[PDB]
Amino acid sequence: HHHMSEPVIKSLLDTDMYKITMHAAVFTNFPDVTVTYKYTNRSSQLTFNKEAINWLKEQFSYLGNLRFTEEEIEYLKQEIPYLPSAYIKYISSSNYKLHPEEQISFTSEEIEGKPTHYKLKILVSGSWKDTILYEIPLLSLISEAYFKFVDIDWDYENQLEQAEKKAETLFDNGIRFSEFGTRRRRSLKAQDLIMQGIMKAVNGNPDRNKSLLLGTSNILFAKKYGVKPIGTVAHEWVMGVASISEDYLHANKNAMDCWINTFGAKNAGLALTDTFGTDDFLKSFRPPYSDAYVGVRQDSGDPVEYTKKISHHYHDVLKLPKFSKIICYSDSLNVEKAITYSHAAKENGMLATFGIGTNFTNDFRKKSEPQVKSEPLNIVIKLLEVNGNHAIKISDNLGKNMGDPATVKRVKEELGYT
Ligand SMILES: [Cl-]
Repeated sequence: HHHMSEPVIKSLLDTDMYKITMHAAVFTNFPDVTVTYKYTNRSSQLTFNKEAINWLKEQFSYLGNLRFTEEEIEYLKQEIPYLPSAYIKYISSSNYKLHPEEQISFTSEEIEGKPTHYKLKILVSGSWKDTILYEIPLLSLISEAYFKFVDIDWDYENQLEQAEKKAETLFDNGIRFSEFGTRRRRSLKAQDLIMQGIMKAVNGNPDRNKSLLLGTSNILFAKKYGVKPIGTVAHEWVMGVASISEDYLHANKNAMDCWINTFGAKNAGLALTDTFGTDDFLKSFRPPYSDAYVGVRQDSGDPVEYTKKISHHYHDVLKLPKFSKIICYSDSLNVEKAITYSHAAKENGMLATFGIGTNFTNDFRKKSEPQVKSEPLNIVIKLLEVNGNHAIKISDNLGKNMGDPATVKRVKEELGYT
């Protein structure tokens, strides 16, 4: 007889802070809009078994049992005080919950020519306010499933020490960074152990190191370890804003307006510039917008080239003093890259911060072959459709786009790239 598994996702705060701020933004501005997200496994030679699938089915259902506790809501009000009152009331209500049975469509398919091996098919669809939170916990669960049931050639030895060493190097180089690895963690336990390592590093020289650790994107771990939760706007914000009525020409400005009108200009945070290409973004990035945002988040393309472009914009076009604004580098970082990019930022008169994700929470060697990498699962859950319209991303890697090709072509034309 089957015994029910212990739920892995024990809190609606076991997620990235950007999910909650998006949730507040979507609730506030677009409570009616409907969306679909889609899972994609970019590592398609990595496959699933029946055991993993059955555990996933169970774990997904448990998401429907979660509620924000009193202490959790208090934590949100304290650390994210600019969340609107009405949003807090909405998530505080006894009416609030996730409905995975209605929102998640999870099937699996035996792979042609690979019997006993399966690919996952996952669509998450419904009102945007009902669907926005699933991305992170679903990814966190799928990764955990894969390393629990499919690839077990690995263990936890030296995970804390490895994270500690990374953190110590970063701190010696005066690097201001946050942990950002929730979505691709090998397991909840893996992320907890790396949090332990980072804090062990901090507490070796807290007078110096406390101010270098910005915090973690994971609100639950921020709460647990007594550090700040860290978040920015995500791509899905301007993608949704554009797709609602397919006004791409004004989407960057409309998205900033809406963000600012929701949280307040002072709480605008870092701007994500590359969604429809950084050039389009820059056309509207002047006062008051460029004064409200405290900087920009770099998420694609060549980081050094990005840094030069942004520096010229701020210092030459906008006539701001050097070191007025931040670039946050967040695309597949490791310690050596963070150091290199910190140099480029300094050279170009920019303050630098870093979000370090998968390298923290999914850096494992094989147990069988300790010199060989145990590869992470390269999975995403991406916004696909909004009110029936295609959702797309251009990025700054200009021929590496996301979404319906015809739409991407049409948009590049409308925005003057082509
Ligand atoms: Cl898959």
